[PDB]
Amino acid sequence: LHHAVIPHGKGGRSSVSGVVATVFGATGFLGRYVVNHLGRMGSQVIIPYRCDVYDIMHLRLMGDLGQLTFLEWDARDKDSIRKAVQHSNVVINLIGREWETRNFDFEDVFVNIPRAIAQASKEAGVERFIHVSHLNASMKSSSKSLRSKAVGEKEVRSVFPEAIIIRPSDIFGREDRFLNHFANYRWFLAVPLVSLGFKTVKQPVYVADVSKGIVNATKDPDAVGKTFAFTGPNRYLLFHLVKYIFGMTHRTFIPYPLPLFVYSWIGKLFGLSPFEPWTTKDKVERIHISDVMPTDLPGLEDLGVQPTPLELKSIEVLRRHRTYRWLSSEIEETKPAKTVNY
Amino acid sequence: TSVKPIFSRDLNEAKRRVRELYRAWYREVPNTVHLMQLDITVKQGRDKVREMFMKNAHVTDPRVVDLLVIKGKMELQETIKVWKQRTHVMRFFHETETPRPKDFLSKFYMGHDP
Amino acid sequence: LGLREIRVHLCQRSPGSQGVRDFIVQRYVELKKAHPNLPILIRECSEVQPKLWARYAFGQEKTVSLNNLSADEVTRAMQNVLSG
Amino acid sequence: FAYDGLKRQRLTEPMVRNEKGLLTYTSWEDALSRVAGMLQNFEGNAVAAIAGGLVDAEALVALKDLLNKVDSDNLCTEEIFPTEGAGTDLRSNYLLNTTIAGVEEADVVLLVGTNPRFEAPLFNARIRKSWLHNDLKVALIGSPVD
Amino acid sequence: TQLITVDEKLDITTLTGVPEEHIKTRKVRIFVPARNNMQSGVNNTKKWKMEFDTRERWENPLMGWASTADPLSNMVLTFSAKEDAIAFAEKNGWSYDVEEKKVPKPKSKSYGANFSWNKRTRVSTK
Amino acid sequence: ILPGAAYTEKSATYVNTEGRAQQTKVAVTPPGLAREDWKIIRALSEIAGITLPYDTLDQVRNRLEEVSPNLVRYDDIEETNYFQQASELAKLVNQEVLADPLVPPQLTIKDFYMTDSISRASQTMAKCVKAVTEG
Amino acid sequence: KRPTVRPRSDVTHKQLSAFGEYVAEILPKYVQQVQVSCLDELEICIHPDGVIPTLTFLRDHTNAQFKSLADLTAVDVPTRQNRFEIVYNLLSLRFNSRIRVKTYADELTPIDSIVSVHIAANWYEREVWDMFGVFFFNHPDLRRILTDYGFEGHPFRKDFPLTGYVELRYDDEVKRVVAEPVELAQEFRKFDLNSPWEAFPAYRQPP
Amino acid sequence: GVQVSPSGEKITHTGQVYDEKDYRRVRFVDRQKEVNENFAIDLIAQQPVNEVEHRIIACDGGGGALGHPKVYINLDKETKTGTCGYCGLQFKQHHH
Ligand SMILES: NC(=O)C1=CN([C@@H]2O[C@H](COP(=O)(O)OP(=O)(O)OC[C@H]3O[C@@H](n4cnc5c(N)ncnc54)[C@H](OP(=O)(O)O)[C@@H]3O)[C@@H](O)[C@H]2O)C=CC1
Ligand SMILES: [Zn+2]
Repeated sequence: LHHAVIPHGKGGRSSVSGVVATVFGATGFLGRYVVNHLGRMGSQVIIPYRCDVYDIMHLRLMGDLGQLTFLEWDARDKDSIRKAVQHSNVVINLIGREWETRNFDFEDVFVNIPRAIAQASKEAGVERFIHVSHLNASMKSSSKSLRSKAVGEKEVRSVFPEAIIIRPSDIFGREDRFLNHFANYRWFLAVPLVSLGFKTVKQPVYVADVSKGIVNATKDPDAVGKTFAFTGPNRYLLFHLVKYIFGMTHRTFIPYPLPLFVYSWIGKLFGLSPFEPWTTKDKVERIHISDVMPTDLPGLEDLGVQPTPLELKSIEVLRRHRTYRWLSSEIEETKPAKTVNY
Repeated sequence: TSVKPIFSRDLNEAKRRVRELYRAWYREVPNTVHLMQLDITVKQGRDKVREMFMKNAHVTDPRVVDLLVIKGKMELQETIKVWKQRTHVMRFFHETETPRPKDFLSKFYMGHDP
Repeated sequence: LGLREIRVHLCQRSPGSQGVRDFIVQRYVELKKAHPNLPILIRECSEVQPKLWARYAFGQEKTVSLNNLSADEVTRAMQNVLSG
Repeated sequence: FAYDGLKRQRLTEPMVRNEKGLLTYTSWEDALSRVAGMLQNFEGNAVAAIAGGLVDAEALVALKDLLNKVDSDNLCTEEIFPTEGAGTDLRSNYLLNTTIAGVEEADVVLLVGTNPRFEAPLFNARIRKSWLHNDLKVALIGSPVD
Repeated sequence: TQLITVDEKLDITTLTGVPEEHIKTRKVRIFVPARNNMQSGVNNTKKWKMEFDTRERWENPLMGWASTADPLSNMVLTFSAKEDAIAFAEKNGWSYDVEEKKVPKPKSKSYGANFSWNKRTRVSTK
Repeated sequence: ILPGAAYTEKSATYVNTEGRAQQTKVAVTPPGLAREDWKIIRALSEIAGITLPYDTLDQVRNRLEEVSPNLVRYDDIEETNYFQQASELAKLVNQEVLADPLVPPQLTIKDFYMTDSISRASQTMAKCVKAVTEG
Repeated sequence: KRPTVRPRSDVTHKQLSAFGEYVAEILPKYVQQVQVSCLDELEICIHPDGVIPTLTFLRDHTNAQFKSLADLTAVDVPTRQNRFEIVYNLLSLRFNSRIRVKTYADELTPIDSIVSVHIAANWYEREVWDMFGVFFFNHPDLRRILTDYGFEGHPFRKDFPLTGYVELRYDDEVKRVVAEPVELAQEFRKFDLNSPWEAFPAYRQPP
Repeated sequence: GVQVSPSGEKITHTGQVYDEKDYRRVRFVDRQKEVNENFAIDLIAQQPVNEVEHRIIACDGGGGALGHPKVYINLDKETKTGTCGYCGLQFKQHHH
């Protein structure tokens, strides 16, 4: 270890961790938690951003002086990546997107960009490269995002064979697109589900556990070159999950069945939004795709994390949707969701 | 061996006071998880009350016990009234403090601290 | 058995340890002639209760007090240690 | 003035040999695991330790207890003291029983195989103080020095 | 309000807000600070001091300053006697290793010794 | 290689030619990942099937008291009065001196500045030797 | 006459000494070690059982109308077994004179409140409690005054570190302000500044 | 002068520069490293020796109360030159 990387201190905001990370995608739902957990134990975080400097403020405070170093980059410009990974010992590609744009395709974000980042990280002397694929990812899935993600992790491993690949499930938090989505269906007065939610399984995990797992894989020497499956402890059926949601939200739950060949058309329409669409055909298909069973893959308890069940961390997400009549309602008033094995 | 007593001339009356205080806290927890909109259950709060109480179970001087009860009543006042926000209440749970292990060997691997 | 060391603790000016000093001056010489390659350590200190630590193989130590004895009890305890 | 050495040629990280036989940097876990394996596969009279001079009693006693628990008693120093006779069984045989302040009460001092000047100056300084004030008479069996 | 029979050792830890860490894992030092040999003044060798164990200090990467996670790194208390310091330490629940006071020994001194007929005190440097 | 600590970096008992146990105190912490020596050895034991009882320093010093209680009486010197017996015993070895003129290793000051590693790693002591040898 | 030194009048010394004799012989049950300073200031030290009687006498008595409580302080001296030196500085508008009354307390040795005498002491006694840990009796509302709402410790105690034991920040994970153990980027630098040469031989402490 | 290192970083008048493998050079990415190009050592070397006809000369710097405390410098050693301790001006005994 270089004399400036030896860890010193007790693991506080002003300590040293020995970690010099370059986090691609820090301006997202998960990147902010990752950067918080990194700057919390005194590590250097290099945060390349394409967005406006006004959208990195919430990050500017989650690290001591000099621990956060921001940079302007572009996915197409390869030098923008070399300059970022030029001094790191870790790289964390969280780049992703739940919809395609005028200028970017699922392929572009899930295959090429990770592949270039990995080429540069390898050529630059990086020791670790953490990639975040999906749990349900496969070259044989109906959704295009999952096919692209599987191809992308294949390429990342063909360019960086020691790349830690992390495969989480539908993540839930405050700024998420899963519980807030299943809560905001209410604006349409009813919940359209395929097969009435049955036949579908969801094993969701809290984002803080995922960030802890990433930050611990940063410095866990038994994790190099391994795949992980970050999944929650309990499996649910989409029906009972959404019912528990509307219970915490205390809204009226009117579920009706809906075949997928019209729900996907609905999703296309909604996706035509030139802004951030409220839903998409790919987000639809990603829903209603059952959740793979652990199938021997390592996990959070092997990284050093005890998963947090949804029944403890749902209200801090779903109290924002309640009305004045139900705000103060406690957690125990809501009947928990049925758990399954399948 | 002879000193002035604050309130209790023996440990049993101090224990009576401690029990009164435990009852007050046990009865208050629900009202303040409702009011402060805390994102915890009512059982976690009472477990935390019991833990903070046991934190000072080893005392035997009635004067230390009387002062601890005074401080606990001060805090219970600050909480019954909403002078303190959910921040100060959740300070008790230390949700962010990375828990230092009691394993000699881990303490050895990270740092020179005993 | 597997005996490795004998280390004697005692005081320099105290009654209780009076039996160990007489024992030493009269018989440590002969005993250390008999067993020449066996450490028999005497570390006399101040205001220390006298003891006899016999440590056998694989770091396992014994301890039998010697407070307010004669030299003969000391001899018998030491030979009991030696023999085992 | 030799505190400038604590800022140079220092061991700051556990090292270990690689396949090529070169010293590389590694962790505490790895090196201690290697050493613990090697220690597990050995027993008495095949293990041994050596102290160097700047060592502390705590490390000495801990290493002695360890080696004892693996049955070894070959614990040795680098400095040669004769065990022929009473050896270390008696402190009178390897101490300065006439403590340094005893040179002030003495009338005659005899130096054998010492250059206390370069070897323990403050002792030589005390001998000179006595030579000055208390008319101490010194003698020396050894090579002639100042 | 008459007197009470406590009959135990004082303990103030629970009233000082001091964490378990900085009470169990702390070794106090009680001593009379030694005279600084760059000076012949003896006025700081009178009052007993209480100093805590030293802990880590690591350079800050940004500037290069010394950092600490030790609040008591610069804690120093002043007492008039040894028993007072021992009592304060016991009370607050700390562990202490005391160090007796070092007084110089009285020394015979004569200006005539520098001028002698037969002794070695005779100096050649007036 | 297990990097240990120096005397300015740890608390330790050192005994002098008289038997006066004297304790060092911590002024600095060891550099990088360097550590106290007994700490290293206790961790080594725990990693092996062995495990030494003491997890702290007071326990190590209780062990010291067990082995030899002269190592804890700080700043004190314990009288020892058993030379007669050692001499009676040592009057029985059949070895004779060699008649070689016994001379010390430090015969001048240029053989004084560098004797241990802390000294051989000092540029200042090298300046000193280079001054003395030159003139 | 000298322009740098401070003009000194003994008349005030005499006045305050006579009044101190007055107080001492009119309240023997409580008074200890009356004294007056080179600068003209009267200091009456007492047993804490005498707090309320002394202050009430000095407020209500005719030749002593100290009915304005200027300040109320404490002073930690860890050496003595009773650390806290509670101080009552007072003022007489009728005589244009001041006076200071002192007691002593301990961590586990509380005293009586004087809000029955001077209502100005409510907040001052709350401050003493919050800062040093001294508990007062028969206080209407004794709580914290200056410290945070969940603060552990009494910061003005000499044994309390200047920088404290905890430190606050904002955590996006929980979306709250949290308290973490202290960790500084630059450690406070302790300067040993006391000169080793006796400076005032009038205060020399004989061994 | 301001010499560069194998990494391009400039070496300050203190001899400081980050090693090529040091991660602490990200702070200078898309930014610059502030150095002072006017090294005072070279400058004070560029100044000449002020001769004098007296064995003991004083130096207040310049401006009187705008310089440094007045020190007196001996100039007996004709091989050496006396250097003020505050400024770096050199003086030499003209007649030796
Ligand atoms: N439900 C979830 O959140 C799940 C997440 N994951 C994985 O986690 C990762 C992040 O999830 P999340 O953080 O929620 O995604 P977000 O949309 O919340 O943020 C993703 C990041 O991707 C960056 N990004 C996307 N496209 C580009 C681009 N073309 N050029 C530059 N930056 C780009 C964005 O930067 P900006 O916003 O500034 O453009 C943003 O910071 C994704 O890779 C996803 O596959 C896995 C399973 C489920
Ligand atoms: Zn000048």
